[PDB]
Amino acid sequence: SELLVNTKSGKVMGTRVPVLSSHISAFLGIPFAEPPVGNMRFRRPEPKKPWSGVWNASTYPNNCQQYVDEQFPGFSGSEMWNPNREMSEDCLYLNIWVPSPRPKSTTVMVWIYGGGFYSGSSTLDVYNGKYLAYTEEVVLVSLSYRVGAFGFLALHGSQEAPGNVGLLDQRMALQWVHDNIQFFGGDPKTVTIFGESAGGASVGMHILSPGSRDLFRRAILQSGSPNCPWASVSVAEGRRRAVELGRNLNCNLNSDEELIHCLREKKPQELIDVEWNVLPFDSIFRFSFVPVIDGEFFPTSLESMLNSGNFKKTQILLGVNKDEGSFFLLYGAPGFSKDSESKISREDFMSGVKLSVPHANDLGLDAVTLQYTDWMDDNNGIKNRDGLDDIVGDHNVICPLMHFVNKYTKFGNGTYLYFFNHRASNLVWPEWMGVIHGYEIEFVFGLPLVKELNYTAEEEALSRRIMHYWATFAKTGNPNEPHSQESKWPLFTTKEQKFIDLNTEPMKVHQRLRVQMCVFWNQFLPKLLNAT
Amino acid sequence: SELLVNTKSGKVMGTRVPVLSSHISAFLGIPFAEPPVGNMRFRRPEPKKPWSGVWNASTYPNNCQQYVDEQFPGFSGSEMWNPNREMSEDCLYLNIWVPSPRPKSTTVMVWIYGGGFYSGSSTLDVYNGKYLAYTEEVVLVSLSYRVGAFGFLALHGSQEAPGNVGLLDQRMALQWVHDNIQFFGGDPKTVTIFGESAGGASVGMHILSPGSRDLFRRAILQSGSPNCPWASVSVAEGRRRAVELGRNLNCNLNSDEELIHCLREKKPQELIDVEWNVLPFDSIFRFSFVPVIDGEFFPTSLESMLNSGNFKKTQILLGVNKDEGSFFLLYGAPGFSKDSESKISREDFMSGVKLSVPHANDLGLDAVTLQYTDWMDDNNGIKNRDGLDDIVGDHNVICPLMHFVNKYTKFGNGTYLYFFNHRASNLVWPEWMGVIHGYEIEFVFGLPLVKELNYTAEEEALSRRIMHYWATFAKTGNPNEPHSQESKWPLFTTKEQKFIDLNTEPMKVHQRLRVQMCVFWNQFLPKLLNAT
Ligand SMILES: *[C@@H]1O[C@H](CO)[C@@H](O)[C@H](O)[C@H]1NC(C)=O
Ligand SMILES: *[C@@H]1O[C@H](CO)[C@@H](O)[C@H](O)[C@H]1NC(C)=O
Ligand SMILES: [Xe]
Ligand SMILES: [Xe]
Ligand SMILES: [Xe]
Repeated sequence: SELLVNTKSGKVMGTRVPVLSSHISAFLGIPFAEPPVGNMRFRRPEPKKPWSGVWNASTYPNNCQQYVDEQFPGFSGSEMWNPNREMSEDCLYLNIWVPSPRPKSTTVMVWIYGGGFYSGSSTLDVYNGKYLAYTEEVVLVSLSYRVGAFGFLALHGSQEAPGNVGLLDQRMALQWVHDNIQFFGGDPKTVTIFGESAGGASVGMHILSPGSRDLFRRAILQSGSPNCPWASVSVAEGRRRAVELGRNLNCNLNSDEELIHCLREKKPQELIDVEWNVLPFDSIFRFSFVPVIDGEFFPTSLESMLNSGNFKKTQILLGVNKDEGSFFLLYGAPGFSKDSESKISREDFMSGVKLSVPHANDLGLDAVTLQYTDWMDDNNGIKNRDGLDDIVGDHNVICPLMHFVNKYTKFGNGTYLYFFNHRASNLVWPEWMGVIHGYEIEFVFGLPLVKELNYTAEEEALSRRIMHYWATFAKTGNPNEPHSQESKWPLFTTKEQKFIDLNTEPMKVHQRLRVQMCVFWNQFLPKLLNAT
Repeated sequence: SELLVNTKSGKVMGTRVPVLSSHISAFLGIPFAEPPVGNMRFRRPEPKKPWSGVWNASTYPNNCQQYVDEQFPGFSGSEMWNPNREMSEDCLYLNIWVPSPRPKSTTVMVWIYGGGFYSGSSTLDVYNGKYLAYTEEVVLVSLSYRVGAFGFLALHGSQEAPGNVGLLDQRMALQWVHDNIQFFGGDPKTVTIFGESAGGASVGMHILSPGSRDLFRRAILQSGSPNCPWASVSVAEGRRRAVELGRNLNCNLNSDEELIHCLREKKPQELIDVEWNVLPFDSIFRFSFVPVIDGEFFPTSLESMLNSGNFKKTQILLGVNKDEGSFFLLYGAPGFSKDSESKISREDFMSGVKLSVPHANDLGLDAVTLQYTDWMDDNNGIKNRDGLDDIVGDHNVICPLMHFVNKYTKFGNGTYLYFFNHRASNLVWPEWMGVIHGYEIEFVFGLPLVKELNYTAEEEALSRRIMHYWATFAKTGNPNEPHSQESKWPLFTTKEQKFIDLNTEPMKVHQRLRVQMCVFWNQFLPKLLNAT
């Protein structure tokens, strides 16, 4: 049986899933770790003990315990990101889509979900790997990992809650893939990790961590980078936040042991209920429990790692979307709402800047304000809206990624960069939000190939285009087909810094993505903030 | 006789001068002060003792002692600004052009030359008042004043060299005009002061100084403003420079008396020979001996005066040229020369920024560099040249003027603003220098009306246009003719901030001149420099 697979952990039995007038095999909810429940909460993950008999891998697993978005109840735009399974601390499972007939040894793609490290699920409809697996004949894996306090609570010095354990969950899943994917027909020598936002940051973190480097071949980073301002904190900030969590739940704080024992006796939802209260500033695009620069997963600071080339040297493909910031302004900044054009006043504007750069003094806020205001028309609600959108996206996603990319390419073996700026024809979010954080994913996973989804033909072709770039890069380290008539995605180099747009129009090549603003964010503002 | 005039100082006899196929009367070299020679060097001026008999006012007077530009010997472009008479400390004279027949009581215009307070002459060909006087039927006066150490050496506390005495020379000439111009047919109630660069700054200084305010009716400021960074220094910087001058000439420095007695025994040229050595920084557009904020001529700081409205409330007309900086880059910055396109390298660029903002720390230099670099093409020699040109002009002329204008208009009774961007057809300077500091003057004084000068017809019409605006504003406080078919120069207001271009094309109205860059220079950079 195609649906029966014997692994080093035990036998698994899958299920046949139809896809695009055909079928493939799916192995859903395979365990790669022991349930991190009870006294194991906050601990590093443990490998799953092998099992006798046959593991039923015919249904999706539980999702990890997480904050749930209720901002727009019943609205597909936001609920599509919410967990679609029962939530549980027993959530360390992975899913595999395998072409039929079973390959012998083909390209493997492993997806790491995003969600600001406070959320996410491997089981979402927009992450269904069957179209990709089927259309590009790759073995498609999606992993899971602990989020929020369960995954990133950090009390540096202790071994009960060391921090970064969510990252170690990813790593453990990458290890199981390395050791077992051959039985599903995958080539563990040709494994590509890919993820979006916190997932793309994660990908870059595995590139940096000496401990993950060997578990994969190449990497794809979508709208995220390891050095994003929201993706990590110091060991000292991590512990302040942990203690403050303890304070919100009336814990004994005399010591780490006391604190930790208190938090392990709380129900998951009690933790989640107070999670947002531990942020140090009134801010947007900032998350409570995130990776920590601990001197182990991350031996030194990221900048130090990037500058010295202390990282995996291989090929990467990566890029951003045109309106990365709009999601966060809608949810948190004044003046923005779902059902209006969200034309923004000067007052709201400057209040948005303060929220967007919570760590800056007044001079720096000023600097930001100056760079993004048109002083010939400073009261234009639309210009104000759009400038804040660029601020949030530039500072939190694009410019950190551009810095990663330039730093990386100096030592890497190949970089491919893109800019995704297609506004999908069937978007349910308002037009002012433009090309939103996360809305390239449905194209990467081939949803427009599905008729009832209502995409145009141009959109299906775009999807097919993007899938073949990703899968081809995964297989060979280059998104381009050598013997192809189609236009060439050029290599990003130090010198020329070329990139492509991704949309339904003919490929256009550009250079130095957002270089004017990223010099501000990556060089000037940090210098200002240190000198002041 | 039309050429004979009895004043309160004594009788004067003029001369008939031909102008544009006609003739007018000229009274040249009339004394308004005692020769500030000997023990009077550096002192406040003294009114000229009246004389018996008839003063021969048929020839131009001596020019004041000044640095002479030899950078391009024999080149008309620079020598046209050099003194064209014998230099002398006995130089406090004024010149008057009077329509024929002698008016009864008409509009009076008084010209104050520029030259960075280290130089200038009332007798230059580009300052010949006969065309203006003749074409607009105004009584045209040009004054003179001490420059360099002779006029602005400042040892605050002493009465031998108090500083600002060059300004007091201007004031004394304005007093004589007030008291005597009626005899030449002028209306001392309707006197307009006008000047360019240090002359325009001077004009604005007389608007501020409670002591000059009453001596004139309205003001015209060309390419200059009282608050320019180069136009004044503190009493403490003034004295440092004076002492350093003393140091360069081996003076006794035990006290002001010693220092001053030493400097009065030196020949003029010995002072001039070391003048440039006392600047505090390697800089461009910075002058050694300038007005001092002394708490008398200027009761408080200028900003304080402008903010509180402590100034003459009347009408003003003022404006700038498109390439104010090029002159100073040519003479002082690396990469620039007279006979090349002066395409500028990144190295030269950043060395130009340092020279242009000598008082900034590295963070501020950075800020400047960022605002004026195109980071998509940072090695473009032409973009680099042009950005440095804008830097020098923005920081030293336009943005200080825009700040003056906005501050002034809040309390004044009428503002008219312009932007002069005509490159004269017969310019002898290279094209990269564009529309240069000082090259609006020849249009204001009507030189294009003179056939042998080689201007086009469009240029003559432009000139005629500009003269009639200036003279009409002088007469009524508005450059526009009420009953006129021609298009209207709109009033500058706080709200709308409108201005006009001045060139051979049809009038176009704009708003908020260089507002993007002047917010940087007038608000952000000063805040940065104080916080750092
Ligand atoms: C990648 O590595 C191979 C083998 O070392 C090398 O020959 C090739 O030029 C490199 N490619 C890039 C883009 O650096
Ligand atoms: C100038 O002053 C007059 C008289 O006070 C006033 O009526 C007029 O409105 C003022 N003009 C401007 C432009 O303020
Ligand atoms: Xe994409
Ligand atoms: Xe800036
Ligand atoms: Xe002008």
